Amino acid sequence: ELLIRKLPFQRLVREIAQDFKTDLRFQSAAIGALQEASEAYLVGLFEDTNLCAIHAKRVTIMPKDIQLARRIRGERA
Amino acid sequence: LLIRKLPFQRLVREIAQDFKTDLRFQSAAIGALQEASEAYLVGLFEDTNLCAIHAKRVTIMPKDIQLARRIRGER
Amino acid sequence: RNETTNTEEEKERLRKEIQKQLHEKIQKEGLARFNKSDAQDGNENHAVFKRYESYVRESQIPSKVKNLRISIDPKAQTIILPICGRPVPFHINSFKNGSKNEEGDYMYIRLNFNSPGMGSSVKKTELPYEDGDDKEFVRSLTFRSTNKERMSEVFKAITELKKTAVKRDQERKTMEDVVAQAQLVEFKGRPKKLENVFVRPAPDSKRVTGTLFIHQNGIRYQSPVRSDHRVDILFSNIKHLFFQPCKEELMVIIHCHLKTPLMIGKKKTFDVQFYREVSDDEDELEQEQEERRRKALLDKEFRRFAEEISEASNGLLDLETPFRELGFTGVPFRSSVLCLPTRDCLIQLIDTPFLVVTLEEIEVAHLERVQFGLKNFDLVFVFKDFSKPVVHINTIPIEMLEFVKQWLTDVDIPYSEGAVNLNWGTIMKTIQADPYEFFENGGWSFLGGGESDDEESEEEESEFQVSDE
Amino acid sequence: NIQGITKPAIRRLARRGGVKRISGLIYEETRGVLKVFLENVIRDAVTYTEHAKRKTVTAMDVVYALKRQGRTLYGFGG
Amino acid sequence: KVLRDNIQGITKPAIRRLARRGGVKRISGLIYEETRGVLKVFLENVIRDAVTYTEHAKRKTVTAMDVVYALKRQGRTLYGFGG
Amino acid sequence: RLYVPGQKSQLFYEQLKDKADFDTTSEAIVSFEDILFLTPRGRFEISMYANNLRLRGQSYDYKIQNKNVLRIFSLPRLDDRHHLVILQVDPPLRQGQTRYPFLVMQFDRNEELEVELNLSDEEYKSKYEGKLNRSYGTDSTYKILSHCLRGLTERRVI
Amino acid sequence: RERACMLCGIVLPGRVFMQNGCPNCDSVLNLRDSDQATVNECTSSSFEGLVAVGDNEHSWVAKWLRVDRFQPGLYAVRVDGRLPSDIVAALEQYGVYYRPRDGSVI
DNA sequence: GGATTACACCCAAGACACCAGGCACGAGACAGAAAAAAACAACGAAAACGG
DNA sequence: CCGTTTTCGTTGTTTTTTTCTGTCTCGTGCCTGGTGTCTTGGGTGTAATCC
Ligand SMILES: [Zn+2]
Repeated sequence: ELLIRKLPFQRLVREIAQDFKTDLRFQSAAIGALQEASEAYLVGLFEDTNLCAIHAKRVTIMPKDIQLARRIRGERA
Repeated sequence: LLIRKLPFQRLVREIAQDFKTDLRFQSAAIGALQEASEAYLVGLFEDTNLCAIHAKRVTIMPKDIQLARRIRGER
Repeated sequence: RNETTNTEEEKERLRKEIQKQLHEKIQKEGLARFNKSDAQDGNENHAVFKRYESYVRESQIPSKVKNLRISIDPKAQTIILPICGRPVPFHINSFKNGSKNEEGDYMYIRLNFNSPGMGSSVKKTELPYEDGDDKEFVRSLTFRSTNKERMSEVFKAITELKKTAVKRDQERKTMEDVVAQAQLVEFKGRPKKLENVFVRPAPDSKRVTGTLFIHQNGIRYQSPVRSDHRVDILFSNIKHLFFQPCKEELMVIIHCHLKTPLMIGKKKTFDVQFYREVSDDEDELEQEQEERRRKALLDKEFRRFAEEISEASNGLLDLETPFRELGFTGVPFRSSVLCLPTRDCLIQLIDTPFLVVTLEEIEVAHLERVQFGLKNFDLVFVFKDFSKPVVHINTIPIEMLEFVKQWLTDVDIPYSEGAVNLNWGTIMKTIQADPYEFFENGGWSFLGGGESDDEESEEEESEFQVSDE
Repeated sequence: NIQGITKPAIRRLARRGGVKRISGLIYEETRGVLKVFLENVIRDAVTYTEHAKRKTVTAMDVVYALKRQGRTLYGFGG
Repeated sequence: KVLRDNIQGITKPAIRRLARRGGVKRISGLIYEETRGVLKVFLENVIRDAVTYTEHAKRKTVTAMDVVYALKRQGRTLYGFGG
Repeated sequence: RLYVPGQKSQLFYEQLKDKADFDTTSEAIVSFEDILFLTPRGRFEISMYANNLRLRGQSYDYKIQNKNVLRIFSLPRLDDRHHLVILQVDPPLRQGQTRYPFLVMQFDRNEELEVELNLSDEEYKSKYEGKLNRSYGTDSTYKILSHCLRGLTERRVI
Repeated sequence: RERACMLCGIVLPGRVFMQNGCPNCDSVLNLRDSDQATVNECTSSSFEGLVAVGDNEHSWVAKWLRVDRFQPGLYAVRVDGRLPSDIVAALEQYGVYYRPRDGSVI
């Protein structure tokens, strides 16, 4: 089951979308698909972050771990 | 190119000897293979160096390579 | 855009011209600093032996020795060993390590002693024996005894005596290069004070809050729990005085970098840091606004106190603040940290160990790992004092390369770039051996080699800008 | 609306990812990363919608935008 | 003639030089073999596709375009040799 | 033990030996020099005796009874270059606080060693025939060591 | 652990309400598609009078409790807590009138 | 009479983390052996072009 | 598919010297030991509902 509350995610999506074109409408399935993709992405990222943290011989994930994982993936330059 | 051109040619032929017996090669095929291989390895060594620095080290070790290939999504 | 890249690249030609004038300037100022007469007066450096003695007279040997057994004298740090009815003393300094093996009814203990050839971890500077190619050494002695319990106690007491000797020698060294400072002169009125301050390095293993006081010729930190944990710092011994507000930090900082190192508790340090910590949907946004108030309060108070320290110094100390916008990430030690430029120094103060690099003390900067599409690079600072070890800053993101090159140029520091991590332990020892010959052959100006020197290219196709069919 | 992604939600996502201990800056870092991801995906989706001359963002636009990134999603009409 | 165990033609200096170009200062001794295996697995994956193209064109010579398509299939687009 | 520097110790030894006609002796059924241990970290000489195994290290000497060896593992490392030999010991070896219930040795697979056992022909036939070879040819060090450990401890190699 | 859905009156474990939602009120409440706060505001663990209904159509009790149009199962005579004002307005938008089961309204 | 139990709180342990010491395996240094690399000339398979 | 041109891939030989290595000492960084103090358990103890 989805771990983010639906209304906050919908409000975030509308806030972001309002910066490209005003009066945009979203089918509920579009928001659902976006939430599924975003959570899947975040879980994969957290798995890579956990791998990096364990590599450094630690237990606590840190922002530098996230930055290293995103750099190694090829997401941040 | 840092690897030479004849040991690499022999390696490529040896590997190609499994998929079809007695295969000829072309002017710019071995050269392209060497360029791609060296670019790939340099990128991999970049990621390995990043991991080794992350571990507070300066020496790259095989587990850094393994972590890099795991995060890249390599099998 | 083409006229801006032309303008930016002409500013980059001025950047290169400055860098060339810096390499030529340092080459001229290395040939002027080192004369051929100093090279002739070459000083040969020799390993210093710390002379020690077990006994001067046979009377000094304790009467307890009468037993034909191993007797230990802790007062004289001596291990008397029964060699063929001879009370031979062996100083704990000459002793290296010991191995105990109970074989049958006898306990065979092999006591090893210092012997040349990959022996003790002590540096060449101090040798536990006098230099001598013709000197022969007792490498090990093995004894046996029927009494297992006593022989185990004797081994424990030898090991304890060695631990106490090593601890005392470390404590001495942490006080050795420390120059005997003048005594702090207390202010005869109500001193200016900053309360609830933590000190780094801590004088005790327990973290305790203290009060910092301004006096006539320095500052005093004083713990409320123990009067004996005072830290006195003279204004004459402060080299740099930094203040750092909570711009992103959970903490506020007043850092004193010292000219001569001080002995705080058991640690010799050039750095003494004084700090305090702030740490303890609209409601969570308001809690951040309350933290921003607490940041601004501690920032204002600690900045004011650091200015009041500068005023009390009679213009001996300037108050420095980090330029956060010019900061870059790197690894000088074991963690990635934000390195912050100041007016006169490159600093990192948030995590221990601290980095303080004075820009005026730099002779040259070398950028290692810089080449075709590289992910990251390393920065190496070489100092004007060649006896000082080089400082490495690792993994600086390649996105910051052009910024770091610009910043080094704006500070009049020459730089060079290389694809390979050059060893400086080698480079420095050769340069220390003959600094004059180094500059005679081109110093670092020749090593720079900014000229691309590339004309081979890759040929060219028939130059024809005409439509074909 | 970015504060709607509360700390417990990020904790839950890390626990499903197997994370045992979490720093305090991870939440802001994750909010930034999620914002970047969503910005890119919604920008692509809105491009698709504008091209289709629509004012409503359909599920097909999101699915094609994820196929564009390489994040192929099954179960939404693809 | 059959080629046997030519992987050791990637001598220690090639791998060291490749590491230096990659920015590596100190190299563990287990790296060289690690790298060799990695490279093998790479080439076997690229060549199997290039050969698949060569065999589908009913040819007997592996051309540069076969390699280019094999690389392009893995997202390894190469400029300089055609395309 | 004396250390006599310079190119000098052989002349010193010859004079002393000739003075009282000292006769050299050989002990330990088998010795293995310079073995790399991953756990405890360090290099050790392994000297094997009828009832006990000795580990001689620059800073630490250990005497393990053959009865205290519970299990022997002989495992190839996934790098396909090193081979691991692992001893389970009870009671666990001690360096102070934490202990070493497992000793992990690391060999190169290409490391070959030739070893003759220091045993009389009567003792070999009576006690060790079919358990140990009188001489091991130039085979991999980890195989010779694993066979010697099997023959002296009577434990099965896993 | 069991909670009583405020609207329909059914009683099910709170984790069941979170994972699957109310089988009857999902047409107007979207309890599964609702966060824990909304689940609590529509399902309450504090209640009284466990009721088991077998045949909604013919049970006079179900008509008396207005649960004759719902799934048979565990129901509560009285449920502590009422629907929030925003949820009340949302339901009134749908045209459905909400009658509290808290007993304070009769 | 009897019993299991709620509830606040104390005394205590497991855990991820920080600091210190030391020993060995790696880097640095030097003199030596090895074969990769560089340079040279010859032959012609097969790549590029045409109908 | 078939005939043409002529590049550069395959073939072999000689010489150079950078790279690999045998050998030594030292050190710095890997690993063992001592210690912090937080989150949490297991328990006492005061106090209680239930029939
Ligand atoms: Zn309901």
